[PDB]
Amino acid sequence: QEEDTFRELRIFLRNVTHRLAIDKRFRVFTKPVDPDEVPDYVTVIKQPMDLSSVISKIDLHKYLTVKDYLRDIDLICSNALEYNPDRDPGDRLIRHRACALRDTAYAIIKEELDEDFEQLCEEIQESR
Ligand SMILES: Cn1c(=O)ccc2ccccc21
Repeated sequence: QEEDTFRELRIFLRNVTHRLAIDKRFRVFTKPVDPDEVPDYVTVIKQPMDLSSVISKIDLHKYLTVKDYLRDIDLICSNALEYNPDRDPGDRLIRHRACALRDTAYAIIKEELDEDFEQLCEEIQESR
């Protein structure tokens, strides 16, 4: 029954993630940064994160709340802002997309997540 709650949370998180993942603006965030393509990445960004990995984490029951989930979404975003801070187009584009990923994710959750559902998730997690 609490099990039911987390399963529902997972169903909700997979759907939101799929909707972000098929958005063409967010293509760059769908897969881990390839270390051959970007050799120093794994040096600078201590905690890589991507939408692929977010899917795996959902399935590994790593998110017990929407808060936990959005921490990883924000981490996708802050990684991009930190790794790509320059004034050039390539960096400004990724940053702009990073911010849109973040805001879209929040906006979907704000319209579609019941807050009492979140609150329940939080209270079950707090009791374990
Ligand atoms: C997320 N990201 C970056 O933040 C920087 C370079 C890059 C290259 C290929 C794929 C993803 C990339």
